[PDB]
Amino acid sequence: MKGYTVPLSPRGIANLAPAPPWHYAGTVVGVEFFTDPAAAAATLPEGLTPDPDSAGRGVAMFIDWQYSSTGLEYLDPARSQYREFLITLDAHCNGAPVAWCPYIYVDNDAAMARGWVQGFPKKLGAVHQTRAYSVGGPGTPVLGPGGQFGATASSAGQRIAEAKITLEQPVPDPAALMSRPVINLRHFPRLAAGQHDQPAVHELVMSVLDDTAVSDAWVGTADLAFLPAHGEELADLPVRRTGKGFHFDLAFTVTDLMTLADHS
Amino acid sequence: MKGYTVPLSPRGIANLAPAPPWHYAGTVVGVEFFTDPAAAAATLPEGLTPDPDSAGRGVAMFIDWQYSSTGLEYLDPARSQYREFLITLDAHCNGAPVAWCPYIYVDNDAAMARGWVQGFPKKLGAVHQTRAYSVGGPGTPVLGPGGQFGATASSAGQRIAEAKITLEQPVPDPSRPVINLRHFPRLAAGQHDQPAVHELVMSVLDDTAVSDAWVGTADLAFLPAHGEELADLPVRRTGKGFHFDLAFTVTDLMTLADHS
Amino acid sequence: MKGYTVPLSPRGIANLAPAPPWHYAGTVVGVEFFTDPAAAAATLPEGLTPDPDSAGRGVAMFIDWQYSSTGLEYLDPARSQYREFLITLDAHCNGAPVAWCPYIYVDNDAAMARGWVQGFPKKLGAVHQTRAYSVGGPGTPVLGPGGQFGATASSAGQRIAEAKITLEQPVPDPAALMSRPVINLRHFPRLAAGQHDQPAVHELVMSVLDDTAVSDAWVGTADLAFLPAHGEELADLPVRRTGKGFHFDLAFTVTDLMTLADHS
Amino acid sequence: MKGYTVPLSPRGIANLAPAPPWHYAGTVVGVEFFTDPAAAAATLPEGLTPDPDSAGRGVAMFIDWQYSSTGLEYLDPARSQYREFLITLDAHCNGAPVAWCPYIYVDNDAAMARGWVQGFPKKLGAVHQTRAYSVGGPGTPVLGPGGQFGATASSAGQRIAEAKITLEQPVPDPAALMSRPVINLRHFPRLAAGQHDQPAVHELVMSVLDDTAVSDAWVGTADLAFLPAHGEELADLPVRRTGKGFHFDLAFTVTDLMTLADHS
Ligand SMILES: *[C@H](/C=C/C=C/c1ccc([N+](=O)[O-])cc1)C(=O)O
Ligand SMILES: *[C@H](/C=C/C=C/c1ccc([N+](=O)[O-])cc1)C(=O)O
Ligand SMILES: *[C@H](/C=C/C=C/c1ccc([N+](=O)[O-])cc1)C(=O)O
Ligand SMILES: *[C@H](/C=C/C=C/c1ccc([N+](=O)[O-])cc1)C(=O)O
Ligand SMILES: [K+]
Ligand SMILES: [K+]
Ligand SMILES: [K+]
Ligand SMILES: [K+]
Repeated sequence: MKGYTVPLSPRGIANLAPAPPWHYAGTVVGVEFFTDPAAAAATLPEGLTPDPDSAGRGVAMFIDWQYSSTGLEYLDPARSQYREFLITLDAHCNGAPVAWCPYIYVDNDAAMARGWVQGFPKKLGAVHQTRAYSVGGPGTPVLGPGGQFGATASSAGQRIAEAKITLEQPVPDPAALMSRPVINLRHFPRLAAGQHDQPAVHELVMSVLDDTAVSDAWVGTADLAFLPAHGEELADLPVRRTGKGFHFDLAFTVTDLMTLADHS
Repeated sequence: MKGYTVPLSPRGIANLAPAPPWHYAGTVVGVEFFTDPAAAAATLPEGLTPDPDSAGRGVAMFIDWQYSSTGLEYLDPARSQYREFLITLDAHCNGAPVAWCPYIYVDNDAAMARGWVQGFPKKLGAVHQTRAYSVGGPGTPVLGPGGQFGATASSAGQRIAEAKITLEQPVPDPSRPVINLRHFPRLAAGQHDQPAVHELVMSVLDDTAVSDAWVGTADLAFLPAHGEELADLPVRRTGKGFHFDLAFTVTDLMTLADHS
Repeated sequence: MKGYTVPLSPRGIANLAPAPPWHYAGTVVGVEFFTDPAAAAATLPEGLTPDPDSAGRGVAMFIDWQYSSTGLEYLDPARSQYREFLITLDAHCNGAPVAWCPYIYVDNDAAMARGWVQGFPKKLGAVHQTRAYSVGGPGTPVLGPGGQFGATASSAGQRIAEAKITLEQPVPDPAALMSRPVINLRHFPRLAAGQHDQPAVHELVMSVLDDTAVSDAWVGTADLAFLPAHGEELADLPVRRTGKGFHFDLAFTVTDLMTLADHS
Repeated sequence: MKGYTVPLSPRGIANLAPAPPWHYAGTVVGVEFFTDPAAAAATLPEGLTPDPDSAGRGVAMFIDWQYSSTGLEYLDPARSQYREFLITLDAHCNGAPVAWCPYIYVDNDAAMARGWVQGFPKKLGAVHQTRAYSVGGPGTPVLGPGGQFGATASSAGQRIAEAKITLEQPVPDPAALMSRPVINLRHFPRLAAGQHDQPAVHELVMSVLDDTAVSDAWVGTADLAFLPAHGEELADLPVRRTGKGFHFDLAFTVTDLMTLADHS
């Protein structure tokens, strides 16, 4: 049998995701927000410490992704396109600023599988963001000063996040938006009786992104709210204040992943 | 009892679609195709006749739409964004070349309702098209020569159309009006064959704009499916593939013939 | 061209719904509720009167439907099965008790089309109800005393209703559950400039059901809440108090519809 | 951090699936089928061998599931109800008859996660089956002689299986329907460079079902077809002949899993 993820199969096609490289091109609506430092700290895994300078700061990102591998998979958009909502929280790893990801939602099963392999704790959700069309007109915002963009995320039919940004000026240092590495947790439990508290995989990891590119980056103001929902804990990170709003394209390739600590 | 479409309500908010103006901005992946003239003619309503020059020609379009009205509704993409697959067939209306729309599919209930009001016979479906990102890289095609775009449409979990285009040249000067049929039946016993609304209409588009248009080669197939008839217009050969942005506003509709 | 609803076609197959008869078999989770009489009155169309005895009373129903016509269409569950959430409000039509339906949600486009033809103002939604399995065990409630059933409805990814019932005893008079006729409003607007306020169809109608049958009818206690949501007005009929909860099978055939008053 | 599957969280609620017990109640439309012995053998993992008596035989199952755990989770059908399509293939393990599961599809993210933990190689799909209603009438088949039931499965908008059964008589020995234990493969790859062919988890497992129960079991005739689809390999198991069709309720609890061989 062949394949990278399940299902393994005779021809290695049925698997949810093939082996890397995984290529990504996306458009991001992002919102800087600030929650209670203690609430953010409660989500951190062992190995990460509160950020001494910006504890409580986080970033909420709504992304329209397009994925591809080595065979022009982006020509099959029914499988390759997906929409994603995640938050990261400022933290430190041994004195270095990092971005811990506690929650993330996608509308695609292949994306969910790729995320689990990376340690992104992906669940299914419905994610939407306003789109900018270059033809212009009253059906689209301008990708420039004054342009307004909305974004929402739902899980199991429940709205969990709603955001709006208003662009003001270009980002001076676009590459700096990706300065903090994302930290994740690869986790796969055991089902054998007596071992439900002894996961087979449980390791802190740092996301490794090849050939990262950011373009058409804009910054402005933002409004954001997290909403309580049954079976979710996002709203346990209350939005006390919103920072800047961001809009940019993002691209990278995934071929690697750094294990920081293997907790068995 | 305020509102434009149902549900009517005390505040006029719950309705699937409010009154026009309806604004649209979209990106189109399309394929010119040719089917059997007799098959195309079989779909034509009363009032339309076969095209004496291009009978059998049609256009398949996959569109990523964004809608808005008078209140920045595009800030609510969960309701305002939708994806659409339709075909048009060359025909004549009183000697004038037109484009008849027999089938169209969308993934949004508000778009379905707006379409019914326009005479677009919209059903629900799953529609996807490759997207071009300006950042570039291996996760996206590049708009321009050699850029490849795929598109698909499904209905009730059944794939009904698959397409791919390869762009070759830009179009410097970016023509048939779309003809639709407003149709709303009666349920009163004895009147199931006497629709309350049954009228040929011409789509009216305000402030139409097309940008960044490209043409190239194309592959297209319609697939047989239960409860669908699209594949009864088999693709005997393809013409040009094309890619462009499209914008217009809807405020009006032209009644051509009332068959009720 | 052939067909009943659009699209009309050479074979009359592609249409969203064929001509009647339309057959229905369903399982209902229902909740009697009481809202503000003035709020219920605000939703009533011209021609209906507030109920002089039970103004403000309504019924919320979550239904798992199976539809069929003359050709065993229920063998195609991808098209024929759908789930439905609606409310009715007590009202009077010329001194006779009736049930006005202001809002209804389904997860199926064919059902939406059939609804519009009937005057049910259907929109898309996600509807779910707990199901009872004869095999029993910890994965199912019992269809009998003590059985608990939950139900929810969402629209555009927003939760608009959450309900729970606990069964106590059989319904004393099952047939009486369908005593109030449902009143609807067939409505189809015009798009020609200058006529956006002059609908082509605008007529009050009474639902006509053939061969109505109820079975396995139970009654008990109930909890219900409507939730505010963007683009919805259901929560403007707040649940001030809940009445009885109901669980029953329902079946009927649709071949007819009674026009009460034509207004445009 | 609390939780069984990802996401781990402060309160242990956001996780896709909590720790077992997992309770299941479902209604199965099943079809016995026969494919090419060599095609079935091509899907078998190491440790399984062709069945010396019935190589090529399989069972296609369409199931309407309801899940619960220790807190009446079936009162939240938006999360707890899901629909499932799978096939099993007759095989042998060390001379014992077993049922290997190469492919399986569900319409719920929690179900997909639970399956991965069990070694069920679940992907997202759309699955439907005709339902029998006690009220009867033209909208439902009879759960008895002559009752006809349809079932379908799609993946990424592509139909991959269509089936129909006609019931004839009760199953003589209902408990015998679950005689072959199911064999699965727990599999979780590595993303670290150089280790994309060295999965972290890769083990043959046998499904352990507690308190298995079958009821309302019927048998009859069947028709079945697998359809080719991009990104799938189900149709590489062509249906040369269909055997009997089955309709029954099924219930069990999952608390355990038996590791047969660790191939990591
Ligand atoms: C699943 C998700 C891939 C991860 C996407 C992602 C989001 C945000 C950052 N970031 O650094 O802000 C990085 C990666 C998949 O389908 O791979
Ligand atoms: C429903 C759809 C209305 C607009 C669709 C459309 C498609 C193609 C052309 N065309 O000129 O080729 C024009 C209009 C809605 O949501 O309004
Ligand atoms: C659309 C809806 C059909 C109507 C269902 C219905 C609900 C409730 C009652 N009632 O008397 O309480 C009657 C009928 C369709 O798909 O037809
Ligand atoms: C995922 C799936 C659970 C497994 C279901 C299943 C199907 C068939 C048999 N069988 O023995 O034929 C056993 C179990 C989940 O959501 O757990
Ligand atoms: K604009
Ligand atoms: K490229
Ligand atoms: K029970
Ligand atoms: K029957």
